[PDB]
Amino acid sequence: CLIANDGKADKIILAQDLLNSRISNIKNVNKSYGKPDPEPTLSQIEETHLVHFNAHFKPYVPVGFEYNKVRPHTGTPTLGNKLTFGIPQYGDFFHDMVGHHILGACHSSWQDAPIQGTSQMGAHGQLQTFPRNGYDWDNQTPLEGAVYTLVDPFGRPIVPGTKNAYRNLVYYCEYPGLRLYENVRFEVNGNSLDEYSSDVTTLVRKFCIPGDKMTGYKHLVGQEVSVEGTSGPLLCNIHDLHKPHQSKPILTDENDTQRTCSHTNPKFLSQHFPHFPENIQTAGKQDITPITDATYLDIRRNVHYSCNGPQTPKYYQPPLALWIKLRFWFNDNVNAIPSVSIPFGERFITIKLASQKDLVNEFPGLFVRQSTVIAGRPSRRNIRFKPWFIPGVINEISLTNNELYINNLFVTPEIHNLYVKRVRFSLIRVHKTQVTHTNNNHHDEKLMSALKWPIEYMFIGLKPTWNISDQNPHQHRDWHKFGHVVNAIMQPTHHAEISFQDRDTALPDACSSISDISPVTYPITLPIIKNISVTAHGINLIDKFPSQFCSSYIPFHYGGNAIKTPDDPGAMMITFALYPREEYQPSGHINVSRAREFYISWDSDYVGSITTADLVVSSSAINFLLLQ
Amino acid sequence: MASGGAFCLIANDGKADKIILAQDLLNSRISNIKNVNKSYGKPDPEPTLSQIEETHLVHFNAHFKPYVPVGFEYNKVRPHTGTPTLGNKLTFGIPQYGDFFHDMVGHHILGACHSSWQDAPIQGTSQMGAHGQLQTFPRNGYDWDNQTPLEGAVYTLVPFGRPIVPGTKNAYRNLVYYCEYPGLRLYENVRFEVNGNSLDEYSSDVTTLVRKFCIPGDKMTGYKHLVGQEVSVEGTSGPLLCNIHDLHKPHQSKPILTDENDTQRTCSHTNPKFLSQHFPHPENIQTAGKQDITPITDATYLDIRRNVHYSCNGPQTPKYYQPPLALWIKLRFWFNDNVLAIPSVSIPFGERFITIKLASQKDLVNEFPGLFVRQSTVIAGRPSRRNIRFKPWFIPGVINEISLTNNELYINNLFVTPEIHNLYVKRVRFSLIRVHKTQVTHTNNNHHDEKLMSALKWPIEYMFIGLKPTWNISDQNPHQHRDWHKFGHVVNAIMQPTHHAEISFQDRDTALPDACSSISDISPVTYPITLPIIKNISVTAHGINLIDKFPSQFCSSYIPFHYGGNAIKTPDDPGAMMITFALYPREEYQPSGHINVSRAREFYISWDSDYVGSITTADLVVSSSAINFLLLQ
Amino acid sequence: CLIANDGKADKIILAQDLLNSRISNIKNVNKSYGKPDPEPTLSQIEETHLVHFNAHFKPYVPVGFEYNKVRPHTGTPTLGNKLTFGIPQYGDFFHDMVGHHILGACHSSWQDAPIQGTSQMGAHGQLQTFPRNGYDWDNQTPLEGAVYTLVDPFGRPIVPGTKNAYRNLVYYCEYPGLRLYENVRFEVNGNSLDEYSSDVTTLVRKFCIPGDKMTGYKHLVGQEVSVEGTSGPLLCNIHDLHKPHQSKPILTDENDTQRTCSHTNPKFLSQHFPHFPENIQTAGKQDITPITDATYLDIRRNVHYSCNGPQTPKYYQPPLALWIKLRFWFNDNVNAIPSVSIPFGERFITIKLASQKDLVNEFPGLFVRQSTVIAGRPSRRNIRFKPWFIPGVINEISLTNNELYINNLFVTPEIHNLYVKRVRFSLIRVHKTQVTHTNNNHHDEKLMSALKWPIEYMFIGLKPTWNISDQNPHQHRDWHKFGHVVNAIMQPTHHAEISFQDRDTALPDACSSISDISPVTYPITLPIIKNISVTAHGINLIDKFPSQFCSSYIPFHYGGNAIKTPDDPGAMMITFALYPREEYQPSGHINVSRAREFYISWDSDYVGSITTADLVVSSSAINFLLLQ
Repeated sequence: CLIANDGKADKIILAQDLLNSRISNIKNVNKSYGKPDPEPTLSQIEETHLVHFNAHFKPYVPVGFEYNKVRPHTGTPTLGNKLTFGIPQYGDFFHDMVGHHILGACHSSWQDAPIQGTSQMGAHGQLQTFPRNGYDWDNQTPLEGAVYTLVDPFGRPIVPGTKNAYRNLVYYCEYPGLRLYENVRFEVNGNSLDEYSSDVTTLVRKFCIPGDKMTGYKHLVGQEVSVEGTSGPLLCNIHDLHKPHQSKPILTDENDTQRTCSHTNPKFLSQHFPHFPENIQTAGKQDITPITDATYLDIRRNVHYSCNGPQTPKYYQPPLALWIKLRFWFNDNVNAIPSVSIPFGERFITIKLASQKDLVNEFPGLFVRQSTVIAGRPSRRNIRFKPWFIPGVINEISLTNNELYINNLFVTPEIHNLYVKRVRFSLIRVHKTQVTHTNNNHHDEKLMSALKWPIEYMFIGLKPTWNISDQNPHQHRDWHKFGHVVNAIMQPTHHAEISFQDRDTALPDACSSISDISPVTYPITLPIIKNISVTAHGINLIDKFPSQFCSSYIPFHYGGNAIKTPDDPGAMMITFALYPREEYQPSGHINVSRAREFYISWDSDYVGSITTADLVVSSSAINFLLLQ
Repeated sequence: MASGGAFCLIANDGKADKIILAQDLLNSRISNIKNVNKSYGKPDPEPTLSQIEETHLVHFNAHFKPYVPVGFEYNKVRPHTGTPTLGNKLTFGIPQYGDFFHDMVGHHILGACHSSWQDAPIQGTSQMGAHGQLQTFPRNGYDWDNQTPLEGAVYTLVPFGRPIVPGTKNAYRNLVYYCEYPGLRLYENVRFEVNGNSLDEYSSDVTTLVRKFCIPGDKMTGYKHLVGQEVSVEGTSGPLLCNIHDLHKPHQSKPILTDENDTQRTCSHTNPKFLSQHFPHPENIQTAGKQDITPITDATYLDIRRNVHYSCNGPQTPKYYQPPLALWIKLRFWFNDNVLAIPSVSIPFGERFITIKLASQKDLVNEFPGLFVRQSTVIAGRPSRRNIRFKPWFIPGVINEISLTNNELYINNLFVTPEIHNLYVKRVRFSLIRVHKTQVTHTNNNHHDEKLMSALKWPIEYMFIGLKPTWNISDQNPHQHRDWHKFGHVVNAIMQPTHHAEISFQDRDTALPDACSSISDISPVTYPITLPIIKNISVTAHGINLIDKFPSQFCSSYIPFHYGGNAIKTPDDPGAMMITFALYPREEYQPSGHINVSRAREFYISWDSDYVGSITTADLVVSSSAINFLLLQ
Repeated sequence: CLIANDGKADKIILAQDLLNSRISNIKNVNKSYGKPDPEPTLSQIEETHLVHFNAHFKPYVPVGFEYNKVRPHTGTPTLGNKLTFGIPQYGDFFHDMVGHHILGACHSSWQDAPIQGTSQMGAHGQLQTFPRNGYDWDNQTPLEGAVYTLVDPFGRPIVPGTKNAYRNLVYYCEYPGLRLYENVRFEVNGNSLDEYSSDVTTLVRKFCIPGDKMTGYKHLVGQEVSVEGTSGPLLCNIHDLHKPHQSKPILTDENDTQRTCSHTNPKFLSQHFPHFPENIQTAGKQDITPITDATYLDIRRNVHYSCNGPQTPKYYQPPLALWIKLRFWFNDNVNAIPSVSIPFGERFITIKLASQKDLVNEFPGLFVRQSTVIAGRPSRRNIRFKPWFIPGVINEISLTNNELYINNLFVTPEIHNLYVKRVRFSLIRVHKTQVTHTNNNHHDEKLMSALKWPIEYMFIGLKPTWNISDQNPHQHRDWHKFGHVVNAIMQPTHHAEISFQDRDTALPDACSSISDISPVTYPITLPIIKNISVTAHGINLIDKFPSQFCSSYIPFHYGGNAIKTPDDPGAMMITFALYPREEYQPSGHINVSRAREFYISWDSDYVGSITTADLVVSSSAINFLLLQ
């Protein structure tokens, strides 16, 4: 084949001359001096080259393992720190450790009804009321004419007038997995080593986990999943564009399916199967170039995505299985924690869980009626619902099962004596965090501390405290976001304009009808920070860059594949290295022990006094320790 | 003019940077090397990057390697004139054209399908029978289901639009559609063998339990188009206006609601931000060449939105005719892997065969409802006047058994120069390869049962579990050729997006119009839901419990997540499982741990459940990945 | 654990005997040498093994950097080549370089109204007007009866009859990021080195970037992102299939919600929570052992996707930020472009920006009302809209601000002095390209030129010039496609079927209503080429293969995990190296300088003289370059 194509161009890259010279010389040497067995193996010839159809052997070192199990340590449920696990020396080494919890089923206490035509308000910072049987708009402003008739949430179970019962739907919070573990701390002999919070694990969910292993993390921490959908076949006309003044006499309305000069219609003959939208008998072959006919009424199918899980409001939430993973330096690449130079005892884990108040919301189950106003003859019907969410009390369900599977690594009894008496160092990566508060809506500043080890990574964000304020209706739905989230409700209306009058062919201002079901929300997130600057002792280490440079490009290019991009453009990222966790060998670091001073400045358009903002910052401080 | 520049953060070290930098060692070495190469008469007193790379890893310097010349050319091997679709329709030979082998691809063309002309149910009462169940539209408006006193209804039969049919006197055709993912269903058995020595072999279960655990989240559409599966295209919508609704603060503004007018005076959220980022100036009135700063508390007013609609097309939609598909198939071996494989320098002429046992027709193609038995157009008095509810009505019977047309076996090679082709023609060498195992088994004992594993003799370093209920494979089920590759009890969740047309021509009596209404429908809509079956896994060998009992979601979603090495996706359907006795699960070529089943001839798999029984059993499939090597000659 | 299961088959792969022999020999050596460490360390054992619970170190050389900034070179606005940047001598090396451009907001030219039911035609390749106030269909045919009014797109703000004003919506082009830079060029001291065009940037977006960073790319190059949506809860009637005739209810309208067969109820009643579809009391347990039925009214929540961004049609587009990356051999893996031995200055870029007439379209701003006919009582009303407009969006928005963020690589002044007097060659990659025109609808061929350097890469795509044709109404929205696209319109109507007659229970042919809002499109692509053939001087390199081979298998299997697959089946790809741009080492190449002749043939079904086609070809050549 084309393998004899070389010369002055690819000579240096190929080295065919030196290769053949080496082969001939080694063949002569082996035939004359050595054993009478020419044509050596792929070891001597592969000394000044690189062959492809070959491999490199390496006697594998022995190792085994078995997934262990550890129970809690007599921990009260969710109220306090519901766990303090141990490290029982079952195996020999340590590795990843996963938590396990089963949240109890939640219910809803029986609620009352709006006894009279006007009941007192109060369920949030605001509330609603349905006044005087539709005669008024909202407690005043007498409208033209309207009426009220109470409905119920899950469909149309019409509730009797102002005296009945109605429960309240209960739904969990989005991403409830990494909300329970509000704080973690792993200490040996009392010396705390690493830790994080509910913010660091939120600043890693967007970055570390690649898009390949997505459904795993989406089903492991009790997050709702988007199940596929389908439908039946629905006919749709197909319309192409040919040319101007070529086949455009006029657009057809009810007849004359002709006057269409094609665009090489054999191209649209075997691709869309245009001869089979009709019930009449069709041959088992093609139908070529009919009179002004290229493609007619292809078959199209629609898709209706849906979901089902904890985020769907139901009268009874079944007990989910919210797995939680511990991300440390031991729960990383095994290329860790020998667990043999540590004596028996003084090895604990502290997990300060959260409360039940910020995990179980409610949903309105009343749906105060809509003012079916008849504005004279035109616009006869009209329905616009408004929730009537007088509160309930949820329940006191708590977790019952708690486990921590801690796999180990076994070692043969021969290797088990050389590393137990000696001491060995190793470079590990840990977490640091120092969150603060901010103000000064103008071009403010701040300062960073609690960072003393050499740093080769970073993270910046800006979480408004308004998102964590318990009085917000979307506190337990959009808390992990990183921006001022606004809702844009819509209305998938169902227009029905029918006129029974056989005469009066003018506009139908006599008989019309509108309707609706429920509002539809969309989480719209916006960025907050507009500029970023990192200075240290006068010299500006990183010039003023916009948001979309530290939020989109730096995560895009750096890290290769092991770093995705945040779906929200608010999360920042700063890197002082070339291999941000994609590799193990260090790729530089801006030291902090020698540079005490440090700064982070930024402009804003949302900080101030009414809507404050508490930024968060993490890091991966390279630091090496000694075992014994 | 040889001073320092901006003096960036590079002269910053200390107590924790010495070990990582070793600037003292670097300076000592570079100075000694400079003195050495200047003491021996060199015109370049500075050493290149060769002398400093002894114990340092520099980034701005590559490393060359003379690339040994190789090439390839996609050959083409027609079949062995085997039988059509019914029997094993292929046993491909091997031409000694090149010198090596690599990944191989199948190819197949499926003929066109049609429908057999039927007759309309001329009489208002017909005999049933098209599946395990059937129905009839009775008496043209007298009965609900073949007998019931019903007040009012009309049953006029009427697929692809509104094809109205004269009263019970016409014909019709049956819509035809293929099965989802036919590429993993056609090839039912593959067995590579030389000189009659069968080496590799698997079944139609490895082709399913690798599709979810080999391809990453990037080649999704690539595979979907390779195996001729339906694809999802994007769409747009007409520009429509949508309202906006922001929450400002508590008690900062107490405007409850106004029906028609007076929408203003609401607590603000630092307006300048919400104005610029939204540009609230949807209006026809004059819009100047700049942005307007908050006319009246205009934080967010009338944001613009556009919807998105998905759509589909291909072999997975019911049509009266199907163009010839092209179902490319791969051959998952150890040769269709990293480029070594199949030296083919000591293999004689011939004596290299493949075998591909195809499937039949009755397990791929089905029919589809075309009649759409008339809806119960009931008139329930004044309230809920109109009401529509369609229903299918089959009339099966068709063959159209067009089989696999021209089908090749595109296969590459690795040509070598005639010089190298003599140094490895006489030598013999081994290489650790991977060969798949499979031992299916039927099961019973609904309670916490167990089993015994067999058909496993090689040292094993990988594992698969699964549980596919036989109801999915039972051809008498009306949902077999749509959700057959699932690994859990599938259930359909029909719904109906009705039309609420509540018109009231009554000019007075503004109260509840309980006299006129309208309900409608179009067609059914399904939702395949997957629910796992296995609740625990406990693999044991020689009595000692090697792996304790673990929930399904630990062996389904987590164990491919923490492991895998960015090369193992996670299954959508949680029914699949996975166990690993190594550290590099197929991501690396070097083995990373394996337990031996040759010396330990005992092996057990125990699992509790609540779905097995007698009315619907379940057959579990188990794959593997052996680690065994071969020799040349 | 079970790790002592040795034998005779795993000898070659474990070498436990040789491991024990080596460790015993080194132990006896250490004991006879008189050392206080009788056990050997991890140093002498790794000669013929590979430990897994251990890592390797590498003393790293220090290196810093800082993202600099360069301004334009007083070039023209978007009309001409709006930039020719330079290089500042602030750093010591080169690396990835991102541009930055913003586009000022636009406006709309106020137009008049169609004063009468007949006016002048001509507003695009095709045009039309609203006819005869409803008497006719195109002012040339009697019709039953209708009436024509006007409406604005954003809703239905009924326009006064044939007397008002209106604007025209302004919407940007799809993927404006890879459309500005029509031609790039990099040259040092006049000598040109590499270049590309918009075709190469559109043939590298579908292949190079993995599927993970798609979210980042969509925000980088300014494309609307499909933000997730939610909806309200609604019940669905679940209905499973048990067995053939095991229990045979035919059908029922409203009753008989039982009597189906069993499917091991404890399993099918514990995963759907049958205790929360009803208002009646729900105990603190399940509802096990009910009358035989699989499930009872599961809860479902739909998901509505929604899009927003510069691609949506509005009246005023805020200033976007079209970030653009530059793909070279310098903006790639730095494991480049020293520019230390290069003199100061004398190195520029060139960016021939595109035009403004092909980046902004218009949208119809006055929809002619539909044929509101009255065809008797049944199917009386009917609405189907049609567009109507008048261009004039020639407004002069242009790119005001421009920068070029170039990072560097600072070196310690100790390494900076060893290679400042030396020259080094290194294998690099460029982007050759040669576009051409074609004809001969039948099984034609062509010739390839401007390719002489050794090639280890390829791309082929047949793009019909009907798309980029100026008069195409969909040109600046669907231009990045590689196939003849056809629009498949639909109509999600809303029906109304009411019988006003309280008696006469016959079919509701007394009142029937139709409606519509706006058409909906779904761009579908189709491949043109059916076979490929690459020959050179008689021999055949690649046999005739279907389009689905060089487009969906070769990129699939090759490239590893760094090459996505094209969603559009039009683009193809040929490889001549075993590693298609996955690694850095060369892995195959056919020199095309020794063999000057070259041919690329292909069948077709769309070429001709009505809609011609032009094939695009890129590559990645290899040719090392020297500094001094």
